[PDB]
Amino acid sequence: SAVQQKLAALEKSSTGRLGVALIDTADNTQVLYRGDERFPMCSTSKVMAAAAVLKQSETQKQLLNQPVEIKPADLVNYNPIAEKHVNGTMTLAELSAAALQYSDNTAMNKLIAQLGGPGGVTAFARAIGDETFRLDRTAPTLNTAIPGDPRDTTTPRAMAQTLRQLTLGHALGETQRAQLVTWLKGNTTGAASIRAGLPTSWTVGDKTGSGDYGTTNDIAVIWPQGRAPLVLVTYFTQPQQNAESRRDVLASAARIIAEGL
Ligand SMILES: *C(=O)[C@@H](NC(=O)/C(=N\OC(C)(C)C(=O)O)c1csc(N)n1)[C@@H]1N=C(C(=O)O)C(=C)CS1
Repeated sequence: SAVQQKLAALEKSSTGRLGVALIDTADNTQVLYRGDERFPMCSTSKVMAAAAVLKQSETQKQLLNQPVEIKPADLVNYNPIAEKHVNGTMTLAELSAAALQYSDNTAMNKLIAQLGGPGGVTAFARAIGDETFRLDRTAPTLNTAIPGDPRDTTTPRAMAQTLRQLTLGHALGETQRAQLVTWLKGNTTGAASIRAGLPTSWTVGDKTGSGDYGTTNDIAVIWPQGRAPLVLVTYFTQPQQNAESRRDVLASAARIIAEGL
């Protein structure tokens, strides 16, 4: 397709490896670029952990209101919210919001721990039919993004399908699904990524990620005007370990999609 050709041109010009999956829910068509290759998720994996905790809350009724102690040993590399509550508590709802909306890595580790470790996050993915996602490490090391390493990876196609099931489909109960969508719409870290390639009148929920190798990721549910919602995954990684982040490349991928489909 013409969109695939433009994504290939974008990838070649940008000097990296680009993975894109678009689902258009108006007609369930899919546009993929390297859609079945594995990419490091980086912090985009926080969506799966938050969703798995919401799933737990369907049977543990007010689990989201439970206080969780934040201890010094919990702090990692980037903890903009949790660092204000060390030797205190945050609820699981507060940890989920911090993880999703600020990409707080300590908050993510509390979610992972609440699920029984990275294997528990992966088990949730399997339970909703995602056979591709794998979470193998906690924060911060899940973001190393070393080429050739299959840990903490998924494919664009699998992640787009899962994000659709979580936000638009039936993987979560109605209250939980609404809560996930509210959290994603409130993300603070995505203004330069997929959102920057879309008209400002469209509504977006997204979760970013970044890591070594200039890895720059974003996954989004988009509610345009005038048409049904879209699900878009954009993953990008580069050959040099200390390559600079390219959020603008993701914005350009989103613009190609939003103009071409
Ligand atoms: C999610 O992807 C998280 N990423 C990281 O913790 C790591 N790096 O983030 C960047 C911004 C690239 C950094 O230079 O520190 C990381 C862990 S281990 C390793 N070798 N790199 C958080 N989420 C993002 C995001 O893109 O949403 C951030 C900007 C903060 S960290």
